[PDB]
Amino acid sequence: DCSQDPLSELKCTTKSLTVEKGIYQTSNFRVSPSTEVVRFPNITNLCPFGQVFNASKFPSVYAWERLRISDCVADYSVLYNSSSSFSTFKCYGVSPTKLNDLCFSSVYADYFVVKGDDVRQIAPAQTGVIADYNYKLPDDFTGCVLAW
Amino acid sequence: KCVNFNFNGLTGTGVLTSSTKKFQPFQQFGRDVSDFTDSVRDPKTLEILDISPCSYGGVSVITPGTNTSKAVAVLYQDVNCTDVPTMLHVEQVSTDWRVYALSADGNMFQTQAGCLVGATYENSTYECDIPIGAGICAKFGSIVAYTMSIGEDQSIAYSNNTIAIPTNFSISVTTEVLPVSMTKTSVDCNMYICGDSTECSNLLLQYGSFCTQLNRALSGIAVEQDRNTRDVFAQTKAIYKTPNIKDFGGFNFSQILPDPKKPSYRSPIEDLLYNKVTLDLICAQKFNGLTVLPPLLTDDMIAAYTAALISGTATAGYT
Amino acid sequence: MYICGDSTECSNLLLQYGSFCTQLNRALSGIAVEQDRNTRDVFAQTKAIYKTPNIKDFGGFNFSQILPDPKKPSYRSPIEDLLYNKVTLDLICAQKFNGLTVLPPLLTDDMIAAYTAALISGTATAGYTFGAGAALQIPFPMQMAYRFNGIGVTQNVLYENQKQIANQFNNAISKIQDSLTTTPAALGKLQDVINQNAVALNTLVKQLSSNFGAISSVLNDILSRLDPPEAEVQIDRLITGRLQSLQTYVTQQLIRAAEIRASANLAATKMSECVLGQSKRVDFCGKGYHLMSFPQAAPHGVVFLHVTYVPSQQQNFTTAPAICHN
Amino acid sequence: SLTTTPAALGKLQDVINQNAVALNTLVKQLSSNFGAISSVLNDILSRLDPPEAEVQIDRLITGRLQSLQTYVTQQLIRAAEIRASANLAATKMSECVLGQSKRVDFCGKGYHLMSFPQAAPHGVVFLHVTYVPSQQQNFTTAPAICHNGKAYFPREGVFVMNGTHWFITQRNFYSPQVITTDNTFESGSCDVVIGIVNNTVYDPLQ
Ligand SMILES: *[C@@H]1O[C@H](CO)[C@@H](O[C@@H]2O[C@H](CO)[C@@H](O)[C@H](O)[C@H]2NC(C)=O)[C@H](O)[C@H]1NC(C)=O
Ligand SMILES: *[C@@H]1O[C@H](CO)[C@@H](O[C@@H]2O[C@H](CO)[C@@H](O)[C@H](O)[C@H]2NC(C)=O)[C@H](O)[C@H]1NC(C)=O
Ligand SMILES: *[C@@H]1O[C@H](CO)[C@@H](O[C@@H]2O[C@H](CO)[C@@H](O)[C@H](O)[C@H]2NC(C)=O)[C@H](O)[C@H]1NC(C)=O
Ligand SMILES: *[C@@H]1O[C@H](CO)[C@@H](O[C@@H]2O[C@H](CO)[C@@H](O)[C@H](O)[C@H]2NC(C)=O)[C@H](O)[C@H]1NC(C)=O
Ligand SMILES: *[C@@H]1O[C@H](CO)[C@@H](O[C@@H]2O[C@H](CO)[C@@H](O)[C@H](O)[C@H]2NC(C)=O)[C@H](O)[C@H]1NC(C)=O
Ligand SMILES: *[C@@H]1O[C@H](CO)[C@@H](O[C@@H]2O[C@H](CO)[C@@H](O)[C@H](O)[C@H]2NC(C)=O)[C@H](O)[C@H]1NC(C)=O
Ligand SMILES: *[C@@H]1O[C@H](CO)[C@@H](O)[C@H](O)[C@H]1NC(C)=O
Ligand SMILES: *[C@@H]1O[C@H](CO)[C@@H](O)[C@H](O)[C@H]1NC(C)=O
Ligand SMILES: *[C@@H]1O[C@H](CO)[C@@H](O)[C@H](O)[C@H]1NC(C)=O
Ligand SMILES: *[C@@H]1O[C@H](CO)[C@@H](O)[C@H](O)[C@H]1NC(C)=O
Ligand SMILES: *[C@@H]1O[C@H](CO)[C@@H](O)[C@H](O)[C@H]1NC(C)=O
Ligand SMILES: *[C@@H]1O[C@H](CO)[C@@H](O)[C@H](O)[C@H]1NC(C)=O
Ligand SMILES: *[C@@H]1O[C@H](CO)[C@@H](O)[C@H](O)[C@H]1NC(C)=O
Ligand SMILES: *[C@@H]1O[C@H](CO)[C@@H](O)[C@H](O)[C@H]1NC(C)=O
Repeated sequence: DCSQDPLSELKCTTKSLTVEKGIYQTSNFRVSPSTEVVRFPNITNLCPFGQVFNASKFPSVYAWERLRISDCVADYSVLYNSSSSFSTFKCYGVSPTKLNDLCFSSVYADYFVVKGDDVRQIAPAQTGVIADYNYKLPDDFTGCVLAW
Repeated sequence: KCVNFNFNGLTGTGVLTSSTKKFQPFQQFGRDVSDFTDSVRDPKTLEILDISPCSYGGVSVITPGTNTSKAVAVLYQDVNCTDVPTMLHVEQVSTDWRVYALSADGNMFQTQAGCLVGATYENSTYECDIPIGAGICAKFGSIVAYTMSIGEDQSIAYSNNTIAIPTNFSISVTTEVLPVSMTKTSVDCNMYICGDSTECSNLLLQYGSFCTQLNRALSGIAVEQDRNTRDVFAQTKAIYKTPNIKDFGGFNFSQILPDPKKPSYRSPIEDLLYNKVTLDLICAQKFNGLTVLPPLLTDDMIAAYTAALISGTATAGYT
Repeated sequence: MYICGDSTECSNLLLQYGSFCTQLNRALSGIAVEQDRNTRDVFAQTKAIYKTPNIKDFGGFNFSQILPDPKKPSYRSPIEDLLYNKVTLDLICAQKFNGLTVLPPLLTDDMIAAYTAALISGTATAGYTFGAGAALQIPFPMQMAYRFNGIGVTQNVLYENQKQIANQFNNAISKIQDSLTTTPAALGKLQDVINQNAVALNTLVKQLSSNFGAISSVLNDILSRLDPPEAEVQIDRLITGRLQSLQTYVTQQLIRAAEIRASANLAATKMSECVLGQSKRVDFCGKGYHLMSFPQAAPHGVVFLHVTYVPSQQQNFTTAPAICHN
Repeated sequence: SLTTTPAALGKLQDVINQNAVALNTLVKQLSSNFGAISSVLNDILSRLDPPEAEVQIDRLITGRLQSLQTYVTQQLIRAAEIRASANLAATKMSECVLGQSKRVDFCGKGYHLMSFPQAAPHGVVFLHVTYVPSQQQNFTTAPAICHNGKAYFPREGVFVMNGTHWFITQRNFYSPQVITTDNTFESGSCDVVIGIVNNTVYDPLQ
C-alpha cells in the first residue's frame, strides 16, 4: 500500500519489494484530495431557449438572424420536455457531454430554415449553395449545430 | 487543504490559500511562465486566491537496506523543521506518516539540505557512508546522522635550523585498475521495430535512413572497442618467450608470469582477477533483434601480450 | 510532476511509455553522484589535515594572502574571499512547481577551504607531501634551494639573493588580488558553468507553455472540454512534446558532464604534479621554469597560483664547442 | 588483498553491469503501448483496417524508434568515456611499465621504480612498485659552511650535524659523508650567507 508509510512509498517508487542501502528520492503517494470545491457565479435565470427553439416564425437562410445569450443558465436538459427531438446535434468546439460543466464568456445563436438535404452544409470546410452563397462557418469553429 | 476544484469550469487539484496579488478589472485567473495557474478570482466573493501544488520541493527516504532493518529516515528538502507539519498535510491524509511529520524530542534535526526526521545525531565525526546533505552523512549503527570527517589532524611545527631525513625504507606494491573496452552490440532495426509484421515494414520504410543511421552508429562503436584493446596491450610487436627461471637475483616473478607447466596460460594473479569480475533474457534479446559480438583478441592473446611485456623487462632494458 | 502535474488522466497515459520516464531519472542521478567525485578527486589529495601556522613568515616569504587568518571571522584566505565574490553572479517557484529542483554538494565551502589550507600549510613546512606517510620537515629557504637546483640554477644563487627573491615573491603575490579585482573576466570559465546550467533549467520550464500542435498547453483545459475519444489525441501531443523536451535536457547534461569530468581530471593531475611536486613539463605549471604552486578554493572549481623563475637581461658572449689544451 | 576485497575491481564490474542493464531495458520497452490500443502489431492488424490501424501502428513505431535512438545515444556517450580511459591505460603502459616515471602520483603513491601489467576482463590492472622512506630523524642543518672566509655549498644533498660532527647526506636516505673539497663547491664571500656556520673542509691532498 503505497500510501501507508515512507518505506512503502519507497518500495512503490522503485517498483521493488527489496531496497538496497542508500538515499532515494520518492514519488508522492502520500497526499490525495478527498473533497471538491465548486464555485460558480450568481445566476438564477434559465436561458430563453424557448424563444428560438419554439418560435412562431424563422427567417430564410439567405437572411439569417442572430441573437445574443447572456446572464443565464445553459441547462440543455429542459429541451427533453419542451422541444422537438433533434435529428442533428453536432458539437465541434466541445464535447456535448461537457456543456453542463462549462461557463462561456459569450454565446451567440444563429438561426434559419433550410431543406433537409442542405442541413449537411452547416459545418466548417463545406461546399454547396448554402455553404458558398448563404451561410458560412469558419474552419476554426467553436460551437454546436442543432437541427430538427 | 489539498482538494479538487472548479471555478467557472476551470478545474484542477491543489491547495487554496489567500493571495496578495492584484487582478485587472476583468481578469479571472493568472498563470506563470509554464502556463501554470497560480491565481483565481472567486466567482461569488471578490477575492483572489493562491494555488499551490499539493506537494513541492522534493522528499528523500534513507534506508540501511531492507535486509538489515525496516527503519527509515525522511529528508524534507529545503524546508525548516518548524514548517514540516504544514508542507506535509498531516491532519488531512497522513496516517503512519504522522510520526515523521510531527516533531518530538530527538526526532528532528535541522541541516542545510533540509529537515531530517527519524534519525538521531551523534555529535561526532566519521567517514561518510550514506551521504544526506552538505557535510552530513548517516550510518545504521535505527539511523545515525553525523558530520563527515575530512581526515585526521596533524601539526608540523616550523623550524629553520633542523631537517628530517629517513634512515630506512621499504618496497611497496599498489594496484591500479582501468577499464579498456565495452561489450560490442548489434541491433537488427527491422526485427526490433516491426518483427514479423510486413505491414509495419512497409511503413518503417517511410522514415528514410533513420533506421540505417542507428546501425551505423553502433557499428562505429564496435570497431573502436577493438582499437581500444590493441592500443593498450600491443605496445611491443616482439613476443618474448616466458623464461623457465622465475628467480632474478632473489626477485620472485612466479606470481606475475604464467607457468608453462600448467594447463593455464595466465599468471596466478590474473586467474584471480578473472574469477572476480565474471559476475531466457538472452532468448528475448535474440528474438527481438539484439545480439552481442565477440572481441577480435581472445583472452589468451591478451595474456600473451602481458607475459611478453614482463618477460622482456625482467631480462632487458630499452624495451 | 513535470509531464502531467495534477492530471490523473495524463498519469495513467504516461504509464504507457514504460521505463522511458525512469531512465531519465537514472541518468540525472548518475551525474549528480559524479559531481561529488569530481570535487573529492581534486581537493582531497592528502588525508592528513595540517594545522594552519600562526607564523606567515617563512624566511622572508609572506604567505598571509594564501593562508586563512585564524583570528578573523573568515575561514578563507584573502585571495579566496576575492574569488568567491567574483563568480557568485519567482523562476525558482516555477521550477519547484513543475518538478525541477537543485541538490547541494556533499562538501561545504569550509571543507574545501580546509583542504587547500592543509595543502599549503604542509608545503610551507615540509617536503615529501605527496606521500605524507613520512612527511619530512624542512626550512622553507632550503626547500627553495632544492627547487632552484631543479631548474638548472646553482643553489648559491638563492642564498646570496634570498632577500631580493623573497621580496619579488611577496610582490608577485600581492599583484594577484589587484589583477583579479580589476579583471572580472579572469574567472569567466567558472561564470560560464553557472550560467549554462541556469539557462538550461529556465529553458526547460518555458517549454511547458508550448502547445505542440494541441489545442491547448493546459491538460485541464483539454480534459474540461473534450471526452477521451478526442481528448486522448490532444493529450498525446502534449505528452510526446514534453517528453522530448525532458530527453533533450538530460542528453545535453550528460554531454556537459563529460566535459567537466575531463576538466576535473586535469585539475587533479595538476594538484599532484604542480602543487605536491615540481614539474619538468613545459608550459604545464605556468609559463616560465616551474618552482612551486599553491591551490585556492573557488565556486564550482579550483584556482592555481603558479610560481615560476624567469630569466632576464641577456648578454651575448663569444663561444666555442671545445678547448684544446695540449 | 584482491581475494578479500571484492570491490577492488568494482570499476570493471560496473562496465559489465551497465551494458547488461541497457540491453534488458531496451527489450522491456517493447511491452509499452505508447498510447496505442495494443503493444502487439498483430493484434492491431487483426482487429483494424488501415484507415484506423495506421494510426495505432504509427504510435508504436514512433515510440519504439525513440527507445532505440535513446539506447544508441547513451552508447555513444559511454564509448567516449571508455576511449578516454583506454588512452590513459595506454599512456601508463608506455610511461609506467616500459619506462620510469618522474611524474608525482602517476605510477603509484611513492617514488616509482617499476610496474607490471596484468590482464583482466574488459580492462587492465597495473601493479606499481614504489620506494617508500621511513624512520625519519631530525638533524641540525645549515645553508652553507664557511671554511677560511669563503662559503662552501654542497654539490648535492644537505649539511647535517649528527650531534658532534657535520656531514653531507642525501635527502631521500641518510648516509653521511665527510665534508671535503670534492663534495662541495666554493662560491660567495661568507658574510653574505644567512645562517652560515664555520667548519673545516677536508683537503684530500693533505
Ligand atoms: C453571490 O451570492 C451570495 C449569496 O449566496 C452573496 O453572499 C453575500 O455576501 C455578503 C458579503 O459580501 C453578505 O453580507 C451577504 O449577507 C451575503 N448574502 C447572503 C444571502 O448571505 C454574494 O455576495 C454574491 N456575490 C456577488 C458578486 O453577487
Ligand atoms: C629497515 O627496517 C627493516 C624493518 O622494518 C629492516 O628489516 C629487518 O632486518 C632485520 C635484520 O637486522 C631482520 O631480522 C628482520 O626480519 C627484518 N624485518 C623485515 C620485516 O624484513 C631492514 O633491514 C632495515 N634496513 C636498513 C637499511 O636499515
Ligand atoms: C616464489 O614464490 C612461490 C610462492 O608464490 C614459492 O613457491 C612455494 O614454495 C614453498 C616452499 O617450497 C612451498 O611450500 C609452497 O607450496 C610453494 N607455493 C607454490 C604455489 O608452489 C617459490 O618457491 C618461490 N621461488 C623462489 C625462487 O623463491
Ligand atoms: C605580509 O603581507 C601583509 C600585507 O598583505 C602585511 O600586512 C600589512 O603590513 C603593513 C605594515 O605594517 C600595514 O600598514 C598594512 O595595513 C598590513 N596589511 C594588512 C592587510 O594587514 C604583513 O605585515 C606582511 N608580513 C610580513 C612578515 O612581512
Ligand atoms: C657522530 O659522528 C662521529 C664521527 O664519525 C662519531 O664518532 C666516531 O664513532 C665511532 C664508533 O662508531 C668511533 O670508532 C670513532 O673513533 C668516533 N670518532 C670520533 C671523532 O669521535 C659518533 O659516534 C657519531 N654519533 C652518532 C650519534 O652518530
Ligand atoms: C633560525 O631562526 C632563529 C630564530 O628563531 C634565528 O635566531 C635569531 O636570529 C636573529 C637575527 O640574527 C636574532 O636577532 C635573534 O636574537 C636570534 N634568536 C636566537 C634565539 O638566537 C637563527 O639565526 C635562524 N637560523 C637560520 C639558519 O636562519
Ligand atoms: C410551442 O410550439 C408548439 C407548436 O409546435 C405550440 O403548440 C406551443 O403552444 C408553443 N409553446 C408556447 C409556450 O407557445
Ligand atoms: C412537460 O411539458 C409540459 C408541456 O407539454 C409542461 O407543462 C410541463 O411542465 C413539463 N414538465 C416539466 C417537469 O417541466
Ligand atoms: C538477506 O537475508 C537473508 C536471510 O533472511 C539471507 O539468506 C540473504 O543471503 C541476505 N542477502 C544479502 C545480500 O545480505
Ligand atoms: C528557515 O528559517 C530561516 C530563519 O531561521 C529563514 O531565514 C529561511 O529562509 C527558512 N527557510 C525556508 C525554506 O523556509
Ligand atoms: C554538538 O554538541 C555541542 C555541545 O558539546 C553543541 O554545542 C553542538 O551544537 C552540537 N552539534 C549540533 C549539530 O547540534
Ligand atoms: C653582441 O650584440 C651586439 C649588438 O647588440 C653586437 O654589436 C656585438 O658585436 C655582439 N657581441 C659579439 C661578441 O658578437
Ligand atoms: C628532534 O625532535 C625532538 C622531539 O621529538 C626534539 O626534542 C629534539 O630537540 C629535536 N632535535 C633537534 C636537533 O632539534
Ligand atoms: C664564525 O662564524 C660566526 C657567524 O656565525 C662569526 O661571527 C665568527 O666571527 C666566525 N669565526 C671566525 C673565526 O671566523
